[PDB]
Amino acid sequence: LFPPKPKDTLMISRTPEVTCVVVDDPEVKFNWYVDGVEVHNAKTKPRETYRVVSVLTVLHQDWLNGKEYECKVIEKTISKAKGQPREPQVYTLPPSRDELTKNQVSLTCLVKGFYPSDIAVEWESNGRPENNYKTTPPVLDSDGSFFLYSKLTVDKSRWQQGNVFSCSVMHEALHNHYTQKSLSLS
Amino acid sequence: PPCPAPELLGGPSVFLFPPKPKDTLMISRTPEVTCVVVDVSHEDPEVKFNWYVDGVEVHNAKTKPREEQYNSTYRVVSVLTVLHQDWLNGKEYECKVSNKALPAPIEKTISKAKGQPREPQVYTLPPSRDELTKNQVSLTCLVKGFYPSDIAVEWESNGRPENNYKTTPPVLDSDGSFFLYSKLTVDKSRWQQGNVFSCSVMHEALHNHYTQKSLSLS
Ligand SMILES: *[C@@H]1O[C@H](CO[C@@H]2O[C@@H](C)[C@@H](O)[C@@H](O)[C@@H]2O)[C@@H](O[C@@H]2O[C@H](CO)[C@@H](O[C@@H]3O[C@H](CO[C@H]4O[C@H](CO)[C@@H](O)[C@H](O)[C@@H]4O[C@@H]4O[C@H](CO)[C@@H](O)[C@H](O)[C@H]4NC(C)=O)[C@@H](O)[C@H](O[C@H]4O[C@H](CO)[C@@H](O)[C@H](O)[C@@H]4O[C@@H]4O[C@H](CO)[C@@H](O)[C@H](O)[C@H]4NC(C)=O)[C@@H]3O)[C@H](O)[C@H]2NC(C)=O)[C@H](O)[C@H]1NC(C)=O
Ligand SMILES: [K+]
Repeated sequence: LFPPKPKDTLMISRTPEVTCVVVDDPEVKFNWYVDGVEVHNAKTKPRETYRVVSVLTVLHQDWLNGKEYECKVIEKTISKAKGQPREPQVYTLPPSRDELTKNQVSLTCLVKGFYPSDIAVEWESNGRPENNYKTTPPVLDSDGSFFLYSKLTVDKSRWQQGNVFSCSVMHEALHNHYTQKSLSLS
Repeated sequence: PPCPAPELLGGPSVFLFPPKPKDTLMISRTPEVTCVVVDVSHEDPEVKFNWYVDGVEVHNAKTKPREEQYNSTYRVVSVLTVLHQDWLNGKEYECKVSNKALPAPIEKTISKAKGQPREPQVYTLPPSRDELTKNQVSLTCLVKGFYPSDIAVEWESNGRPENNYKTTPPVLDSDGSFFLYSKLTVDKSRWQQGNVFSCSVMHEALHNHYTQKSLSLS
């Protein structure tokens, strides 16, 4: 079993789903038990050795409250990490002086000290999303928490102006499951 | 009432491993291609290694002693020392293992990433204006636009290495290259005292396979 994408579980915009994957007789049996009670609102994807995948749509309040989901083929149970939540520290980093010589600069967002690793980072400017950005996977730090970096690449002309860029971070331990930190030239 | 011997119904598995990226780029270390054979049946423990470098057989390998694991099985490792020039040019290395418990000999091959190299751009980033409140500040090193992913990152201060750092794995960027970050955590007192820290990056596409960028308080 595989957990849903952290944004699907922390944002009401996308529908989260728990995915059961079987790799390596094409008849298979999937029995989904949500918190003990058997549910029959799951759909199994077509097969394609062959691999059969079963998907059960979960509710945002259901997953975020840590209710357990069981896939019965083999019996596997998955849920949110039971560790004590830690609030992410969000800091923005301007491009280096040595990078200003190039035509595009890299705006850096450090998101440190959060738990669990389930998180989602996005970049936005003037209310519109940004296209050219990538974010590292969460990295286990020394104190048992997690950190990551998010790199937004914009044209230097936008940075050379007074344009304002903001780092959007979404974590379970955040107020309203959402926070922002801005970054601009001055 | 002791249970009987383990079943071990199957065959020995083999896993080939490339040399460490640091050893392949620094003249102070010896790079090795490692051929590990696991699940060696105790009834038939003899293993035979045939090393092939791009087709031509090599006979300059060393085999480490057997190691019996907690699951009562053996582990036979054979190591082949490689030349820095040969690995960096993309030479293929083939390990051929032969055992009585294997129906046909298992063969694995490892080599350097074949793409057109890209030179990394290294930038150091000082702690954020908000982070100076804490007793420890984060020193950030951005390494972007390099291919292949095999790379080595370290930190250093006053000619001595800095150990308390963490580096993210390589992340595929939009242009087919890679980027990553390395976070060095130091006491705000050391950062305020004007000490100079350095991010050292080791990549095959760099000049002399090495570069440094320093960082100090303004
Ligand atoms: C009996 O037990 C032993 C060992 O267990 C020991 O005792 C128990 C009690 C525990 O305490 C264990 O911790 C302890 O080790 C069993 O032997 C194990 O067998 C499994 C597989 O059955 C092996 O897993 C493989 O792991 C490799 C990478 O492993 C690294 O990390 C290990 C620690 O996590 C470390 O011990 C390894 O040595 C190795 O670390 C490397 O070490 C070398 C030193 O020689 C060093 O040079 C390297 O730098 C270093 N590297 C790193 C990163 O640390 C993993 O890569 C394998 O996965 C491949 O294969 C899978 C298919 O089985 C697949 O699912 C994976 O995705 C991956 O797929 C491959 O990907 C490559 C990528 O290019 C691709 O080319 C391939 O085509 C693709 N497919 C294949 C088939 O390769 C794999 O998971 C353990 O390493 C091994 N432990 C050993 C040898 O110590 C034994 O099986 C048990 N037997 C029984 C009967 O129970
Ligand atoms: K040499």
